[PDB]
Amino acid sequence: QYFTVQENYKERFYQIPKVFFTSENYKNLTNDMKIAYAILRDRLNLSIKNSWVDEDGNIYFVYSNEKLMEILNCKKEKLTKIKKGLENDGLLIQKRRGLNKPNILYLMKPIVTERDIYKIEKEENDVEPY
Amino acid sequence: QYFTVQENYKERFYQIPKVFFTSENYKNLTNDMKIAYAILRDRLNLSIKNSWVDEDGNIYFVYSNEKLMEILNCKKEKLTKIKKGLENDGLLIQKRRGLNKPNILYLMKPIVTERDIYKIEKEENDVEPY
Amino acid sequence: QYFTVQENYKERFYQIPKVFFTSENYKNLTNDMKIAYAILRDRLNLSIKNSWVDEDGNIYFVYSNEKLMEILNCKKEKLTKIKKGLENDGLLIQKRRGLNKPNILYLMKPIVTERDIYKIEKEENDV
Amino acid sequence: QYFTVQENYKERFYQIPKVFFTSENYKNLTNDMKIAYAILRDRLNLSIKNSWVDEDGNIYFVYSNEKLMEILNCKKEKLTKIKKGLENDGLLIQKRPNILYLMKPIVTERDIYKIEKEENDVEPY
DNA sequence: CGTCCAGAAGTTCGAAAATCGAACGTCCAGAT
DNA sequence: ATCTGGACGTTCGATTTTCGAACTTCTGGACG
Repeated sequence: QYFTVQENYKERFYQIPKVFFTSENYKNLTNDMKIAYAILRDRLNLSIKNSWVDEDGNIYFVYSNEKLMEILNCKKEKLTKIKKGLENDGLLIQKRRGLNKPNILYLMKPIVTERDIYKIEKEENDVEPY
Repeated sequence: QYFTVQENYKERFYQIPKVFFTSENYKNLTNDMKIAYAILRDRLNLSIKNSWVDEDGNIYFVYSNEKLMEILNCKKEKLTKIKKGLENDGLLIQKRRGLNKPNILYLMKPIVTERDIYKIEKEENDVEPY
Repeated sequence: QYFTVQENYKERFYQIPKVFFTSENYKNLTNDMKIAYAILRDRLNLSIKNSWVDEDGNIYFVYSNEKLMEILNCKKEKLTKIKKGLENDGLLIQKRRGLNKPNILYLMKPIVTERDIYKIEKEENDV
Repeated sequence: QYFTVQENYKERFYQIPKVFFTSENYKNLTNDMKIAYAILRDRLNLSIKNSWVDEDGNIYFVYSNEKLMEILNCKKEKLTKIKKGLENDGLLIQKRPNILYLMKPIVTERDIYKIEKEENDVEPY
């Protein structure tokens, strides 16, 4: 049948790494942060559009905390709790710059352990016989 | 340039439609509902390996609130709130299997509107000015 | 490890529906025809930007025989051979526009039968 | 608006990486090789199932020319040629039962530029 | 017209935790 | 090294809402 745009945007999502649900490492990470990490993972594209790619070829965020409270839509302490909880797992790294130069942010890929794969094995092969 | 199996399961996500954060008809959903929708909306594949398909070829769930209390990782009261929220916003519809049988559930696709394909687009094309 | 702009574009490909290799219908399709559909498909998310959206949601192309031979990287003799291949399977429809206006192109989603489904499900399991 | 099995199995495809059409390193590949590559890529999900995973985490292939011929749906000759074209472009290797390793494509600084300038390729009004 | 019963929904209240304001602590250049 | 600007973050209770456990209410439809 036809390719409808009405349906096109039904097929656009916010990726959330399954491993955020199997590794005790990412356990301590709440849902408000999980969603956040997804919205950032989405902006990953947008930044390439702004040519935010260092010499070694890495996609970063020159976003001011103001913008983030609009991207992730929340308050001051909220944003913080997220970045701290995130930064305490290897999901996000940041380096200050002082003055008026907005903070540099580097989102990262999570780590998969062989224990994780076994777990996600069930979250997909959990057929009938329990 | 190998295909690391670590990379593979690191590329597995719980897709959450972006129109969820745009349409006011979906603003109701909580960050624990949106994610719940995802987990189940991904379980559709399991539903097929089980033959949970009817005549019109529609794919449904036959999960007891017990299983649902695991898949979403919560308790009745929470699981209830989740279900009633999804259902209230016409995102999931169950058929009240009486007797002693569990509950048959029909997950849904979202309804993307005009101000949705617009609001979502404005972000994907947020190329900083040059 | 960071997100590398290299890996991102390394993971941008063209999609060819698995049904093309299972449905006895789509057995007439040539490899060039399959790939053709694959690329044209990707030009969809791009045809949204050109606002070539139908008032029903349908998405069409306004690509001249030149921009096509350009996209599909081929001659004018090979192009039509493809169009009339993806035409005889309902994968691609055509409607004119007159003299000098490049005819419209609506791309059709493939068709699947119960015989297709089984074939696919089998092809995703082995000993 | 339900979730139908038609739509579900209608949206499962093979993946042929764009860089194959842009980069010069890979320009030397007949379409019969591109698609063949795509199928092998889609074979990975099974490789894991077969437990064909290497200690370093790499996914390999333990197929015979006999079996491979069935997968790609090609003859003895077409195989060696498709397997030689993919091998010379660093997208496949072997350890001459017959063992094979699939490789990801190499992207160059201009590749990004070309791909980027093609998927963002719109036209002014 | 009831006799069945397990799984689903919907109550009551203490315990747990997210939200927020607003002041305090901190960091980073670069000019002193 | 030492001020210092503006932007990042932090510690802290009190107001507000969420969450949990065991109990209770309710929902089917063939069969006596």
